[PDB]
Amino acid sequence: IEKERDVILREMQENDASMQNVVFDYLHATAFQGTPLAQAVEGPSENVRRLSRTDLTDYLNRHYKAPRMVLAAAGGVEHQQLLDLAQKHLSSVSRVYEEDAVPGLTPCRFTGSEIRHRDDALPLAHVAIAVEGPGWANPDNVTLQVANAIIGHYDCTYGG
Amino acid sequence: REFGNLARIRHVISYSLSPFEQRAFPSYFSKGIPNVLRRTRERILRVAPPFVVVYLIYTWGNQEFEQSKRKNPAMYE
Repeated sequence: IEKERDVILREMQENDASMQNVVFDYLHATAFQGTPLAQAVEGPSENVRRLSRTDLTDYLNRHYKAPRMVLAAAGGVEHQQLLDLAQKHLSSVSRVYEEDAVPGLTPCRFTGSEIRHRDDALPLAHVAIAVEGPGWANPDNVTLQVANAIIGHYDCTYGG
Repeated sequence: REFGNLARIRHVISYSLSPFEQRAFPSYFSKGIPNVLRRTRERILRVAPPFVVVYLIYTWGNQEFEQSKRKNPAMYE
């Protein structure tokens, strides 16, 4: 745990050494502020330093339940063999919440806002502008992907 | 000249929200009144003494002018 704490601090330094991930996290923070969607995946450095084994075990016993897990195989895999292997090894993961309490996902409020991290020593500027998306199961996702395909993407190495 | 090369600013993060998300008059009185009396108290002792001595000179000049137009009681005879 201590060695991986050193490793995750070093990888946090490598992550904010990169620049598009910083704008990614800033955009999520300013978009979903006040909600659990603003906070980053790797978390803050104070949480890195104060996280202990008891909280990790609580998270593992709280969010690694069977009905929120998918064992997905693709390629040269035979479905009955995969099913009996899951029955042999991976059956009965927890099956119990040990409190009769399943956590729920509250809706996240999107706030129109802006965050500006000015640091002029960097040679290039990264700007991300977004609006609220529809969701995973919304039928308009395909249409919005069509519009994003129309607008597109480009970098300085494209030969078009 | 234009935006882009006005100043060199580093490590400064600005957070702002949309005008439609926030209010145009957020606590306009409960915070406006302490603010306006704060500003009045801070800048009241540099304007009020000159203005009140202007008022005193104005009323003294008017009073002395009216006594100047008043009759002299020296010349009874």
